[PDB]
Parts: sequence; C-alpha cells; structure tokens
Amino acid sequence: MPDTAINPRDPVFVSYRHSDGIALAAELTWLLRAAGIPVWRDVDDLPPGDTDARLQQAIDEGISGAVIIITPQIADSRVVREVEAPRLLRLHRSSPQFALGIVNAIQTSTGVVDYDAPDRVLGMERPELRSVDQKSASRLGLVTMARQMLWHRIAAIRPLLSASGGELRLSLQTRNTPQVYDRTDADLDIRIRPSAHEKLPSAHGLEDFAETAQFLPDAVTRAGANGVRIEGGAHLSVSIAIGAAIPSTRVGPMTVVDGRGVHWVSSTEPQLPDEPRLRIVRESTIPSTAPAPGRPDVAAYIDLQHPRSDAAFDNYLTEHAAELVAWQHLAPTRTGLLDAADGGTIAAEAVAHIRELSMTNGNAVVHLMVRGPFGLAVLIGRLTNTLRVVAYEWTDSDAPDGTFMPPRYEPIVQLRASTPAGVIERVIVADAE
Amino acid sequence: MPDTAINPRDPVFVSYRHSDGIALAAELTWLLRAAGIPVWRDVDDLPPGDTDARLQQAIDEGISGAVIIITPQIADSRVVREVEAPRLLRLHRSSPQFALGIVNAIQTSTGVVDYDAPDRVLGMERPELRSVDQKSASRLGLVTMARQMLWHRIAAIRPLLSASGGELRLSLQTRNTPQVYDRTDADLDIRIRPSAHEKLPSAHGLEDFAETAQFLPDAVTRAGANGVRIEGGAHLSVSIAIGAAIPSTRVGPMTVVDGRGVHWVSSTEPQLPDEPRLRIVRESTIPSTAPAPGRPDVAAYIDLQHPRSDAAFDNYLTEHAAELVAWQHLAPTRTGLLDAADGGTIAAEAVAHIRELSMTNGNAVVHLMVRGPFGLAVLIGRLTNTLRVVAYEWTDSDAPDGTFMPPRYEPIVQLRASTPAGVIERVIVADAE
Amino acid sequence: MPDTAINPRDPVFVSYRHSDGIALAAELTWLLRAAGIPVWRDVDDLPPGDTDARLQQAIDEGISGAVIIITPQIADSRVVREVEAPRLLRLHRSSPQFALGIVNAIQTSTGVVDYDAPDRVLGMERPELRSVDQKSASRLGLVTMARQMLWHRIAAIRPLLSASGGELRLSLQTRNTPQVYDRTDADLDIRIRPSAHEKLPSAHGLEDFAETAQFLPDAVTRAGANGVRIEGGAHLSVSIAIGAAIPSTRVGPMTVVDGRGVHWVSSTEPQLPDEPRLRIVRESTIPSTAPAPGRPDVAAYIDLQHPRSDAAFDNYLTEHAAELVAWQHLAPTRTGLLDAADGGTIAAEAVAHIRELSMTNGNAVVHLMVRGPFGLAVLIGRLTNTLRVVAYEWTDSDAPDGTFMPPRYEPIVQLRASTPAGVIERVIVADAE
Amino acid sequence: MPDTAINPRDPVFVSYRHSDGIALAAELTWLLRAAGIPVWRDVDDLPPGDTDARLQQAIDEGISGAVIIITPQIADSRVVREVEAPRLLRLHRSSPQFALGIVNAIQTSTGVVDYDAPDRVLGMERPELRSVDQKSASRLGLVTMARQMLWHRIAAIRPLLSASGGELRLSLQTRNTPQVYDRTDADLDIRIRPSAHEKLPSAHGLEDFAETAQFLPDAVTRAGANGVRIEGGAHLSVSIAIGAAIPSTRVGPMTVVDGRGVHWVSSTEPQLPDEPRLRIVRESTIPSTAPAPGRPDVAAYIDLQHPRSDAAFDNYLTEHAAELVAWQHLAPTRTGLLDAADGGTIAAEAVAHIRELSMTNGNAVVHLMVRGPFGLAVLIGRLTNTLRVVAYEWTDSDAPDGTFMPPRYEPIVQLRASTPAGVIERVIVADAE
Repeated sequence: MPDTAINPRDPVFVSYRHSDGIALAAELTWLLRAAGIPVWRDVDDLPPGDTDARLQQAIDEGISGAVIIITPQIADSRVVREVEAPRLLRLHRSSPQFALGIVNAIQTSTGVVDYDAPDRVLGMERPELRSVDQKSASRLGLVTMARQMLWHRIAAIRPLLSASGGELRLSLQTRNTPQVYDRTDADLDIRIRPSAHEKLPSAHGLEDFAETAQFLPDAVTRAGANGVRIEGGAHLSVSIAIGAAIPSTRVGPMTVVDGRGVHWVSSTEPQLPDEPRLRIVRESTIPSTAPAPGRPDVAAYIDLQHPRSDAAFDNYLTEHAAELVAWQHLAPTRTGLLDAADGGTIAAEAVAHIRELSMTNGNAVVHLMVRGPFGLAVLIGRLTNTLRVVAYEWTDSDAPDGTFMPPRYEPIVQLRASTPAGVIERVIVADAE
Repeated sequence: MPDTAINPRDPVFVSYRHSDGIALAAELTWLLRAAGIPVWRDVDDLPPGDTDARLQQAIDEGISGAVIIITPQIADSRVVREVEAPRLLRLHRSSPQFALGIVNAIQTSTGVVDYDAPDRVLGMERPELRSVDQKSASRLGLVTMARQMLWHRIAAIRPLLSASGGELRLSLQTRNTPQVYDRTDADLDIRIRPSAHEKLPSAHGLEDFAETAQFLPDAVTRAGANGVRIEGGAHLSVSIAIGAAIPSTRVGPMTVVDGRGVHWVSSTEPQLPDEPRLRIVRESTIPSTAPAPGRPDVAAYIDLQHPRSDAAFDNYLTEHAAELVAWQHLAPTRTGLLDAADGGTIAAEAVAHIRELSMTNGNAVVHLMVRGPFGLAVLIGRLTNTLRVVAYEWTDSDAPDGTFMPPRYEPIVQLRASTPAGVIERVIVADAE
Repeated sequence: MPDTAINPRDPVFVSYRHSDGIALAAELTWLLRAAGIPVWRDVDDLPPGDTDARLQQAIDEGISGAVIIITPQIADSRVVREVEAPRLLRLHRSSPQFALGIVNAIQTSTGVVDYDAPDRVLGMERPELRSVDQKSASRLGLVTMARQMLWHRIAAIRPLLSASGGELRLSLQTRNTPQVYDRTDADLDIRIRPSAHEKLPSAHGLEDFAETAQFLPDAVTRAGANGVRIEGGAHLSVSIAIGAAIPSTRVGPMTVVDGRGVHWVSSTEPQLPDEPRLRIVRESTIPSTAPAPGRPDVAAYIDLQHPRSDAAFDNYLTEHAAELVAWQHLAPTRTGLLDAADGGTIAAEAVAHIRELSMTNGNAVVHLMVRGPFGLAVLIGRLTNTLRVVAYEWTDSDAPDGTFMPPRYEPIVQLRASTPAGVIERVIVADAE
Repeated sequence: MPDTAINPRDPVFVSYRHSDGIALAAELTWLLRAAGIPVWRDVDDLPPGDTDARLQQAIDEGISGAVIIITPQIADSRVVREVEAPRLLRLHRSSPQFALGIVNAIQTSTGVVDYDAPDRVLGMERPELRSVDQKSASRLGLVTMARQMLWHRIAAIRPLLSASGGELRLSLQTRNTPQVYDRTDADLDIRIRPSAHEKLPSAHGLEDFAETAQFLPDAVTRAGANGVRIEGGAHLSVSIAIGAAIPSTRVGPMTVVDGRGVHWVSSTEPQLPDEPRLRIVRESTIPSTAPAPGRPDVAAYIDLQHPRSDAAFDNYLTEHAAELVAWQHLAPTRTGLLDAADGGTIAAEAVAHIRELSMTNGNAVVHLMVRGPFGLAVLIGRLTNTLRVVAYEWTDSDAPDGTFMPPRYEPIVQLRASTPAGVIERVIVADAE
C-alpha cells in the first residue's frame, strides 16, 4: 500500500469514458507519452469481458501516478465511480510517493476552472479533490499537468539516480505501438505515435513532442544527472529532435544505446578531428544574385553507411538548389561500419562540418539530413546548438494518394537546441491524414 | 526534530496568498533564484495530489530556510494558516540554523514596517512573529531580505567549506525553468528566468541577477572558500556578468565546470603568454577626426570556435563602425577544440588582447562578443577587473513581430566589473515580453 | 567552560538601539572594521529568524569581545536590556579572555563620562558595570575604545603567534560589504566601507581608517611577529596607505597575499637591482622654472601590467603639469605577470625609482600612482618611509551628474609612513555620497 | 606561587591614582621605558573590562616588578587600596626575586622622604613598606628608582644570559606607541614617547633618555654579557644616541638587528679599510678667517642610500656654512643597498672619516648626519667613543605654524660617549614639541 505498492518507474493510470472522455484522454495520453511517461490506458491493453478484475490487478501491480478526467459522462459512467476511483484515492491518501492528477473539462458558467467539480462527479462522500491541485482541460493546461507528473516522476527517481552514479536513462521509439509494458528499466520513456505513412513519424505525435520537448532539459536538470543515457533510437528526424532537446551544451556527456545494443558514447563537442573519419564527397558552388531575401537556407546531407542513396538527395537538390546557399554531402572515409568507441568523435566531425557550412554561409538555418545509426543521429542532433536545424526523413513510400513518387526527402521539424519554448520550433511535416 | 533542517544545501520555502501575494512572491522567488537560493514555490512545483498534503511532505523532506509573504488576503488563506505556515513556525522554533523570513505588504497608515501585522494575519496566538525579523514590500526590500537569506545559507554552509573542500560551488543557469529540484550537490545555485526570445536573458531575470550581483561576491567572501567553483552553464552574457561579479582579483583559483563534466581551471591574470594559442584574425586601424565625444566605444570579438561565424559580427560592426574606435577579432590558432588544461591561460590571453584594445584606445568600454565555451567566457569576465564590458549574444531569431532580421549581436549587460553598486550596472537589453 | 570565549579570533558583538544607538554604533563599527577587529552588527547582519533568538545564537557561537552603546533610549529599549546584555555580562564575569566595552553618550552637568550611569541604564542592579572602563561617545574616545579592543585581541592572540612561527596575519578588503563571517584565519580584518563610487573608496572609510591608522603599527609591534602576513586585496591607494602604515622599517620580512592566493614576499629593501626590471618609458625633463612655492610636487606612475593605459595619466599630466616638477612612468621590461620573488625585487626597484624622483626634485611629496597587483602596491607602500606619497584610484567611471569625465586620477589620500599621529595624514578625496 | 613571576622579561607594574598620581606615573613610566624595562600602566594598557579584575589578570599572568606611587589622594581611591596593592605585596612576600619600589609624593613636614607614609595611606596593617627601599618623588629620585629596578632586572637576568651564550639583547623603538606587550625576547626594552611633530624624537622622551643614559653602559657591564644586541630600530638620531650610550670600549662585539630581521655585526674599531666601501662624493675646503673662535664646529653627512636626497643637506649648508669650519658628505661606492655582511666595515670606515673631520680640523664637535639603516647608525654611534657628536634628524614636515620650510635638519641632541654624567649631554631640540 505504501512503498511496496509505489515504485518510481511505474506506469501512470488514466481514467475516462465516452466521446469527450476518449478524445481528451487520447490527447492527454499521447502528450504525456511525448513527455516521456510510462502510462496505463484501458484501450491500450486489456483482456475484455471481466475488465473490472483486470483493472484492479493492473492498479495493484504498481502505479506511479494517476490521471483523472472530469466530464458529466464520468458522473454517468459506472467504471470510474467504483472500479478504480476508490483504489486510486486510497493509494493517494495512504502513500505520499504516489500522485493523483485531476483535469477539469466541464468548466464553470463563467469559464474559470472549478476546483470542487471532481467532488460531485466522482461522488466521494468526503471531497479531498478540491484540495487536490487541478489543471483545466486546455492544451496549455494539459501540457502543464504533464509537466507536474513528469517532474514528480523525476523527483521520485532522484534518490535512485543519485545512488546509481547520476546517469539519467531515457527510452525513445516512434515506431513502437502504444504499450504499457513498453517501459524498460529507464527513467523516462518517450513514445510517439507511429504514422500511417509507414516511414514518416506522426504529425500529431511530433506536435505533442514539440509541446513536451521543453520539459526534457527541465527533466534532465531535475534528475541531477551528470550524464544522460538514451536507449532505443526513434526515426532519424526524431533522433535529431531528442538530441536538440538535451544538448551537451547544457548538461552531461550523452551515451546512446540503440536497439542493436551498441553503445554510442560522447567524446567531445563540434571539432574537426586530427584524422578525419568523414570526407567531403560533394559540395556546392553558386553566385547569389539575390542573396538571403529574408532568411538564408543551408541544406546538408550526411551518409554514415557505405551504400550510397544519393539519388533521393540529388532529387532534393534539383528541387531546392535555388533556395539553399550551399550543400555538402559527407561519407565515412574508413571502410566498415562506424566504430562504437569513436561514434562521439564521428558525430563531432559531422556537426563541425555542418557548423562550418551554416556559420560561414550566413548563419543560415540547416536543412539537416542524417543517414546513420540512431545513436549517432541523436549525437549530432545533440551537438548542434547555435544552428537552427530542420531535419528531413527518408521516404521511399508511395504518395498519400497511393501513386509512385521518386525517392523524396520530406521535412519533419524545425529545431533549435536553446529554445525554452520547445526545441521543436515548428512541425513542418504534413499530417498522414 | 529533523536533522534535515540543519542541512544547509536544501531549498528555501516561500508562502504567498493568491493575487495579493502573486507579484511579491514572484519577485521574491526570482531574486532568490538569481542570488543562488534554491526555492520551492506554488506556481513552479506542486507534484500532483493534495495541495496541503504535498506541501506537508515537501516541508518534511527538508528546507534550509522559509519565507512568508504577508498580504492582507492571508486572513482568508486556505492553506497558509492551516498547514503551510504552522509547519514553518514549528521548524523556526525547532532548530537554530533554520530561516524564517517575513516580507510584509500590509503597510501601516504611518508607512513604516508593520511588525504586528504578520502576527495578526497569521493568526498565531504566540507573538513571536513580532520579534522575528521583517522587511518591507518593495524591490529594494525584497533584495535586502534575499541578501539576508543568502547570507544565512552561506553561513550555514560555511563550516562545511572551511572543514572540507575550500571551494564554493556556484551553479548558475539561465534556460533551466524555475524548479525546486534543479539544485545540485553544490552550495549556492543561481538560476535566471528563461523567456521567449530563446537567446537573450530575460530582462526581468537579468535585473534580478543585477540586484544579486551585489550579493554573489559577498556570498563568496562569506563562504570563506579559497577559490570559486562553478558547475553548469548560462547565457554567455550572463557568463561575462558572473565573471565580473566574481573577478580574479578577489577569488583564488576559480574552477568552472561547463556542464560536460570537464572543468576549466584558472591560471594567471591577463597576460600575453609565451606561445600565442590565440591569434588576431582581423584588426582595426581606421582614423577618425577625433574619437566620438562622450564614452568611447570599443567592440572586441572573441570567438573560440574554428567554425567561423563572421556574418553576425560583421553586421554589428557595419551597424556601429562609426561609433566604435577600434575592433578586434580573436580566433584560436589551432584547429582542434581548446583543451581544459590551458583554458585559464587562454582566457588570460583573450582578456590581455581585450585590455590592449581598450587601454590603447583611450580606456573605453569594450563591446564584448564571445563564442567561447562557458568556462572560457566566465574566465574572460573574471579577469576584466578594471576594464568595462558590454556583452553581446547572437540572434538568428527573427524580430519580435516575426519579420526576419539578419544575424545580429545585441547588447545584454553593461558590466563595470567588481562594483559595490552592482557588476551589472545597466540592463541594456530591451526585451518586449 | 565556553571555549569560544577564549577564542580570540571570534568576532565582536556591538549592542545598540534607536537613533542615537544606530548613529554612534555605526561610527564605532566603521572604526572597528578599519582597525581590524571583526564585528557583528544588528542592522547589517541579521540572519532571517527571531532576532532575539538570532542574537542568542550569535553570542553562543563565539564572541571575543563585546561593546555596549548607552543612551536613555537604550534604557527604553527592551532587547538591548534583556536579550544580549545579560549574556554579555555573564560571559564577561565568567571568562577572562573577554573584553567588554562601555561607551556612554549620556553626560551630566560635569560633562565627564558617567561611570555609574550605564549600570542603571542597562537595567542591571549590580554596580559592576561602573567598574569597567569608559570613554566619551565622541570620535576621539570611540577611536580610543576601538584601539583598546584591537589591543585586547592582539594580547589574547600573542601566545598563538609566538607558538605559530611569529607571523601576524591580516585580511583587508575595501569592497566587501559590512559582514560578520568575513573573518578568515587572519588576526586582523580591516574592512573599509564601500560607498557607491566604483573604484573609489569612501571618504568616510578612509577618514575612519586614518583615525585607526596609527593603531596598525601598534598592532604589529604588540603582536610580536617576526614578519606580518597580509591577505586581502584592498584598493591601490588604500594598498599604498596600508603598506605605509606597516613600513619596511618596523616589521621585517613581509608576505603579502592577494585574492589570487599567490604570495608576494618581501625580498630586498629599496635599491636599484642588478637587472633593471622596470623601464622608464616616459620621463619629464625641465629646469626649476616657477615651481610650486615652498613644496615642490612630483608624480610617479607605475603600471606593472603590460597593457599600457597612458590616457588617464596624460589627463592627469595635462591637469597638473604646471605645479608638478617632474613625472616618471615605470613599466616592466619583459611582458607577463611578474614572479613572486621577482615581485619583491620589482617592488624594491619601483620604490628606488620613486625615491630618485623625490630627491632629484628636492625631497618632495610624491603623487605616487600605481597600476599593479595588490601585493606589489602593498610592498611599494611598505618601502616608502622618508618619502611622502599621494595615492590615486584611476577613475574610468562617469561622474554622478552624468557628464562624461575622461579617465582621470583622483587625489584621494596623502601618505606619510611612520607618522605617530597617523599614516593617513589627510584624506584628500571628497565625500563619496 | 611558582617562579613564573620570577621571569625578568615580562613587564613591570606601576600604580598611581587620581590627579597628583598621574604626573608622577607619566614621568616614571616614560623614564623606565627610556631606561629599558617594559612597564604596565593603567591608562596606557588596560584591556577593556572591569578595571579591578583586569588588574587582577595583569598582575597574575606575569609581573617582574611593581611600583606603588604614594600620593595624598591614594587614600581616597578604593581600587589602589585593596585591588592590586595587597596582591603586589603578597607576591613580594612570597617570591624573593620580585621588585617593589616605592616613590613618595607624600613629604614629611620636616622635608625628608617619608618612609612611614605608604604603610598608613596604602592601608596596610603591619609596618611593611618602611623596610623596603624608599625614594623621593623627584627627577633624581625617579631616575634612582629606575636605577634600582633596572639593576634588579639585570641581576635576575644575569644567570640566564651567562648560561645561554652570553649576549645582552636590547629592543629599541622610538616611534612605537606606549605599549606593555611591546616586549620581545630581549633583556631590556628601551622605548621613547612618539612625538606629535611626526618626525622628531620626542623632547620629553629624549629628556628621560638623557636622565637614564648613565644607566645603560652600567647596565651592559652589570649584565655580564660579552655581546650587546639592539632590536626594533629607532630614529637615526636616537640610533646614534643608543650607539654612543654603549661605546666601543664598553661593548666588545655588537650585533645590531633592526625590525627587518637583518643582522648588522660590529667588526673593528674605527679604521680606514683597504677597499673603501663608502666613498667621498663631495669634499669641501671652507676657508674661515680666524678659525675656531673658542671652540670649532664640524658637520658630516653620511647618506648610505644610493638615492641621494642632498637637498635638506644643501639647506643646512646654506644656513650654517659661515660658522662651520669643514663639512663632508659620504655616499656609497656600490649601487643599491649596503650588504649585511660588511655593515661593521662600512660603519668603521664612516666613523674613521668622521674622526678625521673631528681631529684634523682641531678639537671640535661633529654634527653627524645619517641616511642609513638602523644597524649602521647604531654602530656609528658605538664607534664615536672619543669625538663629541651632535646628531641631526631631517624634517620634510610643515612648520608647526603651518607655513612650509624646505627640507631641514633640526638639532636634536649632542653626544659625548662614555661620560658618567650621561651620554646625552643636552637635548638641543626644544621642549615645546
């Protein structure tokens, strides 16, 4: 019921019902997942039929925090009344480490949030919910509630992090479907919706990761970790995004582990190494008759794997050579896959090259393309701070209408590592729908 | 009687009442963060759950100090008189080295500080609130009480530093969003408020750091440490500002950790070393009829990155070429990243050229543009004891209205280093907010 | 038995209430700090908490000496009568190594200090407070009681130095604020009030140091130290002043330590060294045509930091070339920071050059004008006994009116080493505020 | 009581009271300090505290000798009667090697010194003070008391000097303030009053030094020490005085160390060295018709500092050239300071030149004038056994009227070494200073 029931790295339960409930709960769960939460949802995973016993067992299995949604349908709904609310409230009142989150959606007549609204909808004989801190069912309010919940989880794990060498562990995948057990032995578990475009990440998911990315630096600095560890490795653009979220400029040498269990460590900041592992395969030369009307643009491409797929990059250049000031394509000079030990130095060389292009060519925004291991993608996205970065993703997929296109690079996000208001400045990617 | 009250490196509590206290509490917590005091406030950090219960566990966890904002609305305070304040009073009565700070907004009709008002509104039958120290409700008063709180924290940590370490660990950060657990295993933890422009320190937070820059050297001299240690990173203008606040003239050897786990040592005052690891890429020799009457302007550009970013500095120069007497560009001779071992001598070399350019040109203010790592910049601010610095940071960000503006250097602080009034003499940055 | 009372390095408590108390004790605190005794003051240092309990704790932690200021308002005030006076008198009765100072501002028709009055005014029925010595609440008597406190401190310390190698330790600063834990492991702590004029010290501070200037040589001779060690980093003019206060004639091998924690040792008495380490960059030649009547004037400027700043020296010359018989400019021959033992040697060389300037112009007062490290300034101040020194402070700061004042030197202090009346013959600077 | 009161180095107590006692106390205190013993006086050196318990502590900690000054007002005072007098008599009775001298301002109606007065006025029951030695309250009686007491101190210190490598150590510092802890690890501690003219030796202090100057050669003889050492350093005129107070024939080897901790050793009776360390710089032939009317006058100038003032000496030459018969100026051959090893040889050469002046011209007094380290001045005074010397001291100070007079030497003292009347025949300086 106390410590035996509460575990800092445990999933978070969400309670809801009906159309407004399902809509707000899906938004809340996706945003919270983008914040790095482990979450438990009924539509996520349940053996149907006697759902009451399964819900009770899942709650008893250890729930780090709770989320409560307030709608009149909640008052009408049976499950929220008795199946889980007594358990959640009991675990709240008994265990301090446990957290209870309540979100109000009915709103008052005037339009202010009602603090005592949960009391009538949940029907508790003793209120204790008005005294509970409550956030409105607005996108800013919802992301603020995710703020508080993620920071609570960081607070809970903080003694363990101080014990475990101060190494904060993150798990990131956009491909993995929603799953409660998707949580690993990791402090934060960032998951983003897999899109129907089968290679692009979801536009809604990247909007949510934009809203929640500002907490990632805050989550890390709350963790009190001298180092940051990332396991998994999402799509290349999302990897650049999570790198920009936690730059080595701010805190920590980042060691990234891929799904293939390879350790990508951090060795240094942007640098041209003594022996260059990368080379300048292709560059651009152009005189500008009208240089930089508005913002200048620099697009660059990185190859970290020996097979060369320049055809799509050539198509991108043919489409957009006029806009970009200069483009550079890099490849590994050494034969064989990039060494795990020297991964940080390879990332340093790549980011140093992109820094050279951007800074010399007018401090222009970088249309970055990374083709390499997800850990290295995170590493380069990590080292870039002063560069405004726009990440592109590989797409060999058909058209949204289902027709053939040439291998095309498409934009995902516009990144800046130093933005307090989220490293994802804009989700430029079009929606799958 | 908890021992955690004795623990000095614990956050300081603030208690304020709704609207009447929101402004005073916000200003007080901002000055506390700027002074280096870790603080827990209602807006930043309520872990989800019961507000009264969460405050209870947060206070029981351990607070070195506590401050109460006396406002007329406390008479109707739902949480203060019930749980928030009685725990504070119990801790105050419990242990000697615990801080209870009183800020009173309920001014007497005469206009003097009202000693009896906090006791009356707090509702405590004991008149101990009259005998406790109490400061007025104004920016100067809030700054003075934050002075007292900082002095109490430093005094509590002083025997620990005298017995072991001999190094005062000041951690300053700008883009860390205000939060209680951002405090690290350090003595004093400086934080500023992040704002929208994503590269300029917030004008309000910068003014707070200006007020507390009177106090930070006092923090050092009260800690009694042989030297000063910094762990973390901040806006590079704030880095120059803290360097001015902690000049080499006062503080021993100063070891600065940039958040990467690598620490920059301080070696030697402004000198041109036997080997010039830093060269002058561009030097200014242009004759004007006379130097501009009034304060002469000097613009020194010191970029420590081999990736050259000349666009923004050239734009600033063309903007101010007529006004400034002379300009100097300093970039490292060696292509590799600068080593931590000689970082102190490198910063000494940079400040030596800055002083050459300033004193040779009529002993003028130096418009400092820095691209170096955090430790090098804070050392550069450290060694500029008599030279006058105005720090600039780069903005690829568009104008506040959204219209593009080319890469620009914009002034943040006007530093007259090592000043009793304050090392940030004027907050020259104009942020619309 | 309280081992804190027998600890001589502990601060000194001053008790004072109301307007007369604040004025008299503020003057007394400035005199005590200028003398070297660390002091604890009400207004400047109250850690936030119950003021009565805070004074209890402050008295408990350690008090080498105590001072009570007596006015009728002292009899009126409850705290001065009750919270601290019983503790002070009890510790005075109990422990031998404790000094209690009683200064009376109440004068009967006779006008002599009222020996009996403090016992009744303080609220103590015992006439013991009459037996203690007393002095008038004027500048002269207050300075006398300050010298008595300093002499008691040195008397208590003397066996400790006699055991600890006979090295008297001082820590002296001009721009740390009124502080209690300012005390390092230093016998005397000379702190001069900073007053809102940046590089310029306070006229009140220098005057108060002047009143206690004669005590410093007396402090050294009472300490029975083979040589004096000074930590610190005061201003350059105050540095010359303090050096002249403890001249090379009276103390012997002196190791002055700056804020950097590097030892500037005393090697040799003024001489022209075998290798000239100072070069006469700019010298004035003129016959004695219309000099200053009676007393000729000479200015010697020494800039030991290689960055040459002759603009303000040029302004000083243009202002005062007429009365000045000659001026000599001293700079180091080789570029860099000058070594410690090299520091003693260059101090000897600089004083030799200044002596040559004074005698060649007819044994004249020297407008000594130093731009160098604190230890060197203290050493040149120390070696100049026969010579008379006028010390400046390098205004590079704008005037309070806002009008631009070119970099200029202010005639702050007139110095004459070995003067029994006071090494600060007259404070030349106007009031800071 | 242990032998801790038998130690001779620790000071001697003097007791006075009220108005008639203060003048005798001042004269006796100054005359003992000129004699060479450290003396403790009430108004001089009482640490802050209750005067009764402070006298308790001062007497109990260590006291070699005592003085009870008998005045008509001693009966009225309470403190003298039972606070320190019975304790001093207790120590006198218990410890044999303790000195208690009695001076009587009470005069018998007949006119002889009153032996029986101290017993009744002091309050003692039994006849005690009649048996102990009694001396009148007059300059001759006071100096006779110093005779007896210094001789007792020397008798006590005789075995210690004989055992510990016989060498009689003296400490001399004219410019130091009245002090009781001024004593060093020295047999005698000669002090003179500080003068308000800020450069001149004090008129009253030098008068007392003249009165007690008979004692010092006798003190050296009675100490039974082959070598005599002077410490602390005093005025160069007083340095010549202290040197001539111990002529060459009466001293043997003399190792003089100033406050600088550099040893000046005595080498030979005045001789001209084979290699002249100090050379003639300007020798003058002065033809004065009818030379030596009565007795002739000679002046000599020995500046041992490489910087040559020469201006005040030129003023002396202009003022007194007519009556003067022959004058000589000696400046060192080697550039810089005078080396420690050859100090005795340099002094011998200088005195050889001085004696050449004082003999070749005729039987004449030399007006000796020194710019040299304390040890060489003392040695020069030592070697002036036969020739009669007048010591000069320079003044750059403004005249007491306030108007300026160019650098000047004033006639301070005329010396004739080894005389029984006193080495200080006259204090030529006025007594107004």
